[PDB]
Amino acid sequence: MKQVTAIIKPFKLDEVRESLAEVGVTGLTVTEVKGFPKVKIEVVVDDKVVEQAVDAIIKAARTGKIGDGKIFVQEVEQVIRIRTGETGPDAV
Amino acid sequence: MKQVTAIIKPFKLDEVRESLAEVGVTGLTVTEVKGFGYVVDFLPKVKIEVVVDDKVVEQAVDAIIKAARTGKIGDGKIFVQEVEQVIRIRTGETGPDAV
Amino acid sequence: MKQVTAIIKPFKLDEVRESLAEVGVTGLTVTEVKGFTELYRGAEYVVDFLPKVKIEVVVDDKVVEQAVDAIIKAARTGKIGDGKIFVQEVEQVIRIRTGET
Repeated sequence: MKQVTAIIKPFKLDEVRESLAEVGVTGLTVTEVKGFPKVKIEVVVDDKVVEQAVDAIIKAARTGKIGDGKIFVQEVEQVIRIRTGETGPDAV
Repeated sequence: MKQVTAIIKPFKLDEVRESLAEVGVTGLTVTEVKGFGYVVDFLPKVKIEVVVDDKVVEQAVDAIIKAARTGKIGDGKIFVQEVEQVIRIRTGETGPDAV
Repeated sequence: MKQVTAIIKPFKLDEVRESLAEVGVTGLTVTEVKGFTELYRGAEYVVDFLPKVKIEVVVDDKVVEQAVDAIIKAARTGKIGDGKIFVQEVEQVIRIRTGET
């Protein structure tokens, strides 16, 4: 499982979340950050969908002008859902 | 060393903190974040983050579960990632001396 | 590629950022965070938060030790609560505008 992070311009949040949702990725976390105003988006997905999710972020946030932001990919060792205690892939 | 992250409901913060502290885990970092749910959409959440030695992970995870679980949708999730190095600014202690 | 993260006292941010520029690191991401009366969604709560700032930078492996060194020297006051730095691997970095990776 992977954690996909994206730092994007605030006005793209709505489009980003819509394109993610169209490939089935929900469960986003959003934080307001300052880039030296941006929005950070974090989503922990199954390895089987990282390519689709990265591409849907690039599809929606790419305006084309300077400052569209970056995306970062990192491994996640384990994911636990609190309510049930399900672990790994079925915790997504 | 492992970073333990959890995204929990806001008002479960105090309990989680106290339950961690019972298992010896302090040094929490707290960030206010949004999650997505008339059905409300934009929701308050709180992200907690702590870096622990490898052997403490299981009981750190155990303690967060005990304190936050209600058995309803919205209780949140925990993730655990690897950290390559930890440095304590004040002294320069690295690794397990730094946790 | 490494993600360097530091959690520092809030009045040290300009100084840290100046130190980092001297070793060539400039694109910082800054988050306001808390450690252990305040208002929350309109109601007063008695709490014992301390405000901190998280700084995050993603750099080339070769640059880490000089980034780390630059933060330590600028952020230290010598007091308790100075904070901590940690390093993580980043599997892939994509620039949105272009597709550079």
